[PDB]
Amino acid sequence: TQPKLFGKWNYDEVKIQDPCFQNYIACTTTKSQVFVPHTAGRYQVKKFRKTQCPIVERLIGTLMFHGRNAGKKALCIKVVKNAFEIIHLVTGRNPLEVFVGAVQNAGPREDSTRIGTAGVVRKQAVDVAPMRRVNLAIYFIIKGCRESAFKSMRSIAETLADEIINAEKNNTQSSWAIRKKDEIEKVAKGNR
Amino acid sequence: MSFVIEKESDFKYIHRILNTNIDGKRITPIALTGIRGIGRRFAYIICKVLKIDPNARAGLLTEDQCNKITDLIADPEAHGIPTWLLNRINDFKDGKNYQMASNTLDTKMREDLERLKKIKSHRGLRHFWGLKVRGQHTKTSGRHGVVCGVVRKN
Amino acid sequence: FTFRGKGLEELTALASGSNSEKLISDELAALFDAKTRRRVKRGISEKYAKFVNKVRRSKEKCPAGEKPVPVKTHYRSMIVIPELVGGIVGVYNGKEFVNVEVKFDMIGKYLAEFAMTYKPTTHGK
Amino acid sequence: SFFTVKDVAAADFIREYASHLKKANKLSIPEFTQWTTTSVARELAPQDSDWVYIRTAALARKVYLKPHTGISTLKHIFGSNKDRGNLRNKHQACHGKILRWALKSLEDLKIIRKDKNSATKKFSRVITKEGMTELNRIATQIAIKQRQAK
Amino acid sequence: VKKVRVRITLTCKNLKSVEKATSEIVSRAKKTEQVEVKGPVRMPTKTLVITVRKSPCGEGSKTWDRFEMRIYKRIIDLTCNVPDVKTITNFRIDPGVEIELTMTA
Amino acid sequence: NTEETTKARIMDVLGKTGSRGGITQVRVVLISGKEEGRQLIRNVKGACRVGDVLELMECEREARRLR
Amino acid sequence: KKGGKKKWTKGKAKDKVNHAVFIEKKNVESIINNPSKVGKVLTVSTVVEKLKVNGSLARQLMRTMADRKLVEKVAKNGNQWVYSVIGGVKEDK
Amino acid sequence: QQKPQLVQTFGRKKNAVAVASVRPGKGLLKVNGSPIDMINPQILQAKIYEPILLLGQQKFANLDIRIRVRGSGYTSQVYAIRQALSKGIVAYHAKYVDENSKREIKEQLMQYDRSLLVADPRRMEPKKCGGRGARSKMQKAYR
RNA sequence: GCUCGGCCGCACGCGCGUUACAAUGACUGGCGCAAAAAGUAUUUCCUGUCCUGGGAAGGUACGGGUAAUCUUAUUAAUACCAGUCGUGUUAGGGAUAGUUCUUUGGAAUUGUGGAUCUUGAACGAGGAAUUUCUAGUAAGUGCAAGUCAUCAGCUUGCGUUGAUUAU
Ligand SMILES: [Mg+2]
Ligand SMILES: [Mg+2]
Ligand SMILES: [Mg+2]
Ligand SMILES: [Mg+2]
Ligand SMILES: [Mg+2]
Ligand SMILES: [Mg+2]
Ligand SMILES: [Mg+2]
Ligand SMILES: [Mg+2]
Ligand SMILES: [Mg+2]
Ligand SMILES: [Mg+2]
Ligand SMILES: [Mg+2]
Repeated sequence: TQPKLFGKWNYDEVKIQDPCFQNYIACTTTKSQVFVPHTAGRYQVKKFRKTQCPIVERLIGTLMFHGRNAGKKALCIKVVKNAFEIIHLVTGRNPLEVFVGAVQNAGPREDSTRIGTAGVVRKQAVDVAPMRRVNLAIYFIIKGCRESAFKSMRSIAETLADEIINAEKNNTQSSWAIRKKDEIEKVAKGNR
Repeated sequence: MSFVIEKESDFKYIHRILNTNIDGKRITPIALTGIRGIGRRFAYIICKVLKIDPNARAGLLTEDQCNKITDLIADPEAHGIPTWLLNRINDFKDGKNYQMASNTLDTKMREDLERLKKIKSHRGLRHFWGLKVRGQHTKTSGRHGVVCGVVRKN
Repeated sequence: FTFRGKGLEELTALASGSNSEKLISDELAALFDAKTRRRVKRGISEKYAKFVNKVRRSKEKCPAGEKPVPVKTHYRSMIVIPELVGGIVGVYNGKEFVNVEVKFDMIGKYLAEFAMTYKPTTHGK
Repeated sequence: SFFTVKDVAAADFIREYASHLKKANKLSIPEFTQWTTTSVARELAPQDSDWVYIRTAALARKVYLKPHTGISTLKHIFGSNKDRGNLRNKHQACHGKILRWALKSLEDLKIIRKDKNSATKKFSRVITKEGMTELNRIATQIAIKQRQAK
Repeated sequence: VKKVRVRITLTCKNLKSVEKATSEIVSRAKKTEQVEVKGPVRMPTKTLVITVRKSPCGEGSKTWDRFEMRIYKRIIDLTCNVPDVKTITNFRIDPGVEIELTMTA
Repeated sequence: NTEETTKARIMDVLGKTGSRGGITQVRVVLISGKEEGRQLIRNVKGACRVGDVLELMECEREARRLR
Repeated sequence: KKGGKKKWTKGKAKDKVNHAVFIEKKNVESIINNPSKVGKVLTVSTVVEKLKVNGSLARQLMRTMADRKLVEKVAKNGNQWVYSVIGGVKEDK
Repeated sequence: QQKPQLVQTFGRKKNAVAVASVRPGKGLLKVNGSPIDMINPQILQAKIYEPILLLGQQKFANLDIRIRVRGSGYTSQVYAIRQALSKGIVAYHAKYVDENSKREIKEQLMQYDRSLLVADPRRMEPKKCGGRGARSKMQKAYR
C-alpha cells in the first residue's frame, strides 16, 4: 500500500505539469514516497545528487540554517510537519500539492551577472537554471519565515505555513519570497 | 484560571510594597522580583510560607497578603526560613540575621563601604576609587568606565 | 553616639578566657568567616604569637600621650586579633613598612588588607 | 494477558505510580523538601509540588531495571547540565539528600532491598518479590488501558 | 597426573618480536604430549600518545609532533607440569619482551 | 503580469563564460506556442545538464562568444 | 509607563497591543463558545491575534474548549498548538 | 551438540551497532529489550517500520525478531536497528528458505532504500593541530 | 638561598577567543543512546557500594584495580514527551557587588576553585573592513588528555546531532 507523508498525505496526490521541474524534484519517485523526511541520505556527493532528495528533506535542511539556534534536523522535521497540518487546515489541500506549487513559483527565471570592468559595475541578461531555480525558491521561502518569525509569538510552523500558501498564489504582497522573485527579474530585466 | 468577576475593581493593577516597590500585573512570585531584595526563587519561597497561589496572577492578593510579605521580610526567620536563604547573615559582629529590604539594603551597603572607607582596606579603598575588586584584570576590562561596583536598576 | 561591633571587652574575656591558650580561642572561632576559621582550625604559626606580645608591650608602656611604639612585621597573612586593636603596627608591603592604627573594625580581616602593595595608576601622555 | 514495565513508556508509568503513592500516602514528604531546594544547582525551584513522589516514583522504575545502581550514580543518571555563565556548560551531579531518602522509603515500603551478597556493591538497592509485583500491576493496568484505546 | 594451568603473558613495545614468541610458543607447545594450549589470545593494543610542540622556542607557526608507542599484550594458557613449561620457554626471544607466568591447578 | 514565457530546452552545453567562471553558455531548442524549433544560444547561470527545460522571458536574444 | 533604556529609536512605531491576563464573568462563557471567531486553525498565536489574550491564558481557553468537546487537537509541541474547531467554522454573528 | 533455528544479523551506522536475532514465531519486535513503540525519537520510529511495511505484515507475522542496540546516537542507532531488521529478514530466507525468496526481498529493499542492507560507510574525521577543529583554523589577520 | 612584593598595575590603541541579544527560545520535570582518552610504594592514583549534610562537601562503614579483568560496557550534552512563562532589555543575558558555607595549600586577603540568597550592567543581531570553510566537512553539542596542590574562558584529541551552495 501507498506510504502517505507524515502518515496522512498521499504523494500521488500531485503531479508535475511543467516539464522543467520533472527531474528536478522528488514527489515523482517510488523511492521518494517517504513517511519521514529524515533519510540521513548521502546526497550532495556526486555533482547533482541533490536532485534525488525528497523535496521536503530539502526544506527541512534549508530550514535549520541559522547558526547557534540551528544544526538539529530532529526539531526541524517538526516545524515542517506542524506547518503542513496548518496549511491543510486552511486550504485543506494535499499540502505537498501546495508546497510544490510554491517551489515552482518562488524560483526567479532571470538574474543579472555582475561583470565589472575597471571600476564600472555592468550586468547582463542571464537565464536561471532549473536546479538553481528550485534551490533559490526554497532558500527564499524559508529565508523570509525567519524575517517576521523573530521577536514574534508567531511560530515558524506558522510563519512558514503562511508563507508556502501565498508563495503558491504569487501574492506579491504576502511573500518576502516572491517579492525578490519579482524584483530580481525586474532589476535583472533592467540590467539586461 | 483568570475568571475575574468585577473587572476594574475586583483587581488591583498596582500594589504598594516596601516604599517605592510598585508591582506589575502578570504573575505573583515574579512580580515580587522588582523588590530590591527578592528574586526569581525567593518569591517562590514566600508563596509557600503564606500558602499564597503562585501560578495565580499578580495583585489578586489583598493588603493582608501585602502585609504578610512586609513583615515576612522584617523577621523572616520567625516564619521559619533556614538561616541560609537570607541575603544578609551575621552583620557588624553582633546583629544576628536580616533579609536585605528594598530600602534597608541600599543603606546597609552605604554603611559597609563606609565601614571600609574609614578602615582603608584594599578592597575598601578599591570601591572608593571606583574599580572592580576581585575581577583584577584592568588592561582590557571595562573601559570607558562601564558599570563599576554595586548595581542599581533604573 | 557610636558603638562597636560585638563589645570590645566581651572579646578580651572571650579571647583571654579561662583557656587563653592558642591566640584564637575556639570562642573567637564562632565569630570569623569560613576562610579564617579554616586557617586557625588548620595550622596557625607560633611566630604569630610572639608578634602578638610585641604589640602588648607597645600598648601599655606607652603613656596616655597616645604615642605607640610601632611594631614591624612581614606577617601580612595575620588576621587581626581582638587584643590587637589600638596598636600601630608597621607592615611591610614591598618597599617599606606601613604604619596602621588598628581600629575595632579591622578584626577578622587580614592584616595585609591595609598595607597597600602597589600604587594604583594616575595618568597622562 | 499480562505486561511488564518494559512494555510501557515509563514517562507514562511514573505518571501513574506517582499517584499510587499519593492516595496511599505511604510516605512522608521530608523537611528540607517542601523547604524549596531544587535538585543539584539550577535556577528555579521545581514547579509541580509532588516532585517528591515523581522522583521516587521513577526511582523505582530505575531500580527495577538497573539493580545495584548506586546513590552517586543515580545522582548522575538523572541527567543535568549547568549554565555556569561565561564558562561553558559542564555536566552536573544531583542531590544526595532527597535521593538517599527515597531509597530508604522505598525499602520501608518493601519494594527496595539491600543486597548483602555481591561483595562489590554490598547494600545496593534491588527490587523485591513483593516490591516488583506491585509494579507490573500498575504497568499491566496501564498496558491494558492502552490496548483499550480502541 | 599433577596438572598445572600455566598463564603465559607477553607484553612488548613492538609487534615484530612479540608475534614471534607467541607464534613459536604455541608451535612448540602443541608438539609436546603433556600439552594442552588455549589459543594465543591478543588483548587490545594499548597506545600511549604524546603530542609535542616541535620547535624549542615558541616561534613560527604551530607545529605538532604526534609520537606513539604501541604495546601489544598476548596471552597464552597451558595445561602442563612444572618442567613442561621450562621446556617450552627455551627459545631465543628478542630483547624488550616481558614474559610473566602464573601457575594454578 | 502578462508575460510571453516560451519554454525551451537545452540542445548542447557549449562552454563556460564570464570570468566569474560560473556562467554557462548553451544552445537551445524551443517548444512553445509562438514559434517552436527556433534555436538560440543563451547564457545560463547555475546547475544545467543536456536536455533540461528553461523558461525564456525574451526570445529575442542569443549573445555569444567562444574564445 | 516606559523607562526602558536606548530602545526607542528610528524605525517601527508599533504600539504593542495590550493583551490582558483577566476575563470578566460577563464575557467568560460567551467567548469560550465562540471558537469560529479566530480563523479556521487555532494556535497559541491565532488565539492572541483575535482576542488580545496572551498564550498562557489562551491555552486554558483552548484546553477549556478542548474539554467542552468543542475543539480537537491536531498536534501539540513546545509552542506549536494546532487545534481544529469540530464541525467547521460556521459562526458569523 | 545443539543447533537452534536462528539467524544472526547486524546493522551499523557511525558506531551504531544492531544485534538482530531472528527465530520463527508470531511476530515479536524487541529492541534492546522492549517494543518498537518506545524508541526515543517517536519520530524516527517510522524509519524502522519502513522495512516491515515495505515487505508486508506477512513475513513479520510469522517470525519473532529480537534486537539489541547500543550504538552511538539516538538517530544512528535507529538506522542500525533498521539495517539489522532488513538484513535479518533477508538472512533468514537464505539458510531457512528458498534462495530465490531471498533475492526477492533483497531487491525489494534495495529498490526502496540501500541503508537497510548497505552500510553507511562514513565515520567521523579526526581533527588537526592546524586549528580549532577538523578542518577549521585559528583566524588569520593579514592587512 | 630566605622573607615579602611583581609580572594580573590603568586614560587608552591592537589580536586570538568565551557568553549573548531569546520562542527554530528560557525554566521545571521525564527519558537505559556515545567516543576517546587516562589511573597508586602504606590511606598518598581512578574511585564503585554505603552513611551524614539543603548544599558544595564530608565520613571512613563495605570494596575492586598498579587493568579488555576495577572506576565501565556505564554518569555526556545537543535531541525527544509533558508542563510553566508569553514579547514584556521581562531576564533572554548574565558582567559588577554583598554578607554566609565549603574544599586545595604553611599562606589565598591584590576574590585559587566550588555552594547559597540577593544585586542584575552593555546587548535588541553589530559601520569601513575582514577569517576560515565543500561532507559525517561548516555549525552546535558535550567528554577527555596536557598544564595541575588547587585554577580553564587556551591547546591536543573524542564522539553525538547534522545542512545551504558549489564540483
Ligand atoms: Mg532538562
Ligand atoms: Mg525547547
Ligand atoms: Mg567521597
Ligand atoms: Mg573516569
Ligand atoms: Mg517566568
Ligand atoms: Mg547566580
Ligand atoms: Mg573577600
Ligand atoms: Mg568567580
Ligand atoms: Mg567546543
Ligand atoms: Mg586531574
Ligand atoms: Mg584538566
